[PDB]
Amino acid sequence: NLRVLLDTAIPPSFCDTVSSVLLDDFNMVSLIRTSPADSLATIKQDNAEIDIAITIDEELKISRFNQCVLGYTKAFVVAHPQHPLCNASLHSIASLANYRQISLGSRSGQHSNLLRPVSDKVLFVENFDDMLRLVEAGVGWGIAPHYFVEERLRNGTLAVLSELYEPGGIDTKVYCYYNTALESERSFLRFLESARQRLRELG
Amino acid sequence: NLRVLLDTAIPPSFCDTVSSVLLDDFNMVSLIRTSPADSLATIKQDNAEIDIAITIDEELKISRFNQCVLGYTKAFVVAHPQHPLCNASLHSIASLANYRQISLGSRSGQHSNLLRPVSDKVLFVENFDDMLRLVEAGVGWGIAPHYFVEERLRNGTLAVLSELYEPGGIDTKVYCYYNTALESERSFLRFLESARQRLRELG
Ligand SMILES: CC(C)n1c(NC[C@H](O)COc2ccc(CC#N)cc2)nc2ccc(Cl)cc21
Ligand SMILES: CC(C)n1c(NC[C@H](O)COc2ccc(CC#N)cc2)nc2ccc(Cl)cc21
Repeated sequence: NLRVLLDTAIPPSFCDTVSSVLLDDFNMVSLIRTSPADSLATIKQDNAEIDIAITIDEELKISRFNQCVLGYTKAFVVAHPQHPLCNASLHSIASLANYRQISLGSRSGQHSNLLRPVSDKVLFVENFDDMLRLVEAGVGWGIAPHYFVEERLRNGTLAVLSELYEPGGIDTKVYCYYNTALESERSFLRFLESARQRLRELG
Repeated sequence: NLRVLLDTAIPPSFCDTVSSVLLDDFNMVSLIRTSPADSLATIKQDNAEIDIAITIDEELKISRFNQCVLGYTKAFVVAHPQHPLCNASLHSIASLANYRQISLGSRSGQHSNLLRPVSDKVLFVENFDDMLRLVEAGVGWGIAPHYFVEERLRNGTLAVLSELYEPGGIDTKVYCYYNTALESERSFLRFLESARQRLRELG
């Protein structure tokens, strides 16, 4: 009845904040997970009949969807503590373009400017687990959401490279792509107001 | 000796923070202002011999320049308090694409995805003063930096539309594009460390 896409980069804390708020107003609610790389490809399918996508991916205008900002999350670029680039010097960070990147693939094969790989040496996976497996074994480096990485960092098994590029981790906006229909529906503006307010309570 | 570009979107508070820090290490320092729309076009000119650009504009890789994040600033979309879109409803914000936008022009005529206009009805100017003139007279709407707008907002002469798109104003990263040469130069890493640290003191 109300279909909702949540990409894999959205912390599960955000996913309970949304579900909780939506259930106040809506009777039937469906929650679908996607790779960030497949999130916008999915809502562009009319048959998929998504009503709301919460995703990190951005495009300037999709046909029947408006865009707004729900909040902010932090990606880090990570590699094996004894990776070529372990020192994390600006030179190291410049060289990311030359060392093998572990990137999320996409059904369509295409990628947004925001999400495509920065490296020529690229090896695709389907999710951030497949990614962080290949990375603890040093096959490459990858960008992954904070919540996927916090453990393996204090567990010494992974190291951050991003800090000299963007201290505190790479800020990424969480977009809300909503069917135009839902503008001027108190139920949705209520979802938006609450979801946001409760993620300023998180942040 | 050290040429530094600062685009017009960089608050003048950031511009004193940078200059102060740079003077500790460097003897001869030149500060050049540019439209955000002309900032990257300028450093791509080899003859221009820029060593550092501080700008809101982003491209994935310029030839002899690396990129990093200095901090964050806030744009707002603004119009005449009695503009068609005064209510600032999601429908209003969706309609930005149809009402006349006052945008900054560029020498090259071309624009980055990040900075190009969202509207078909578009009227170019050269700076945010020319912009906010045309906007208080309701010829259109425009996105302008916080520091350009704070006065005319509490002076009732301008109204915000952005809030339902991005509460608190549209977060935009401030990029630092530095000549590859300056990586592994304590003087630059000192500038970076201090400039950043003193803009977390601002923020
Ligand atoms: C939104 C973005 C941050 N992102 C990506 N991938 C986009 C791109 O391939 C990332 O490449 C970069 C590599 C290095 C640097 C600078 C440094 N250090 C910048 C970009 N994958 C993501 C997964 C999760 C999240 Cl939250 C954001 C991701
Ligand atoms: C970096 C960006 C925010 N920006 C721009 N122009 C880019 C683009 O033309 C802005 O259009 C938008 C219009 C509406 C919305 C959603 C709402 N409400 C989003 C984008 N010009 C800028 C001037 C100063 C600064 Cl700091 C950022 C600017």
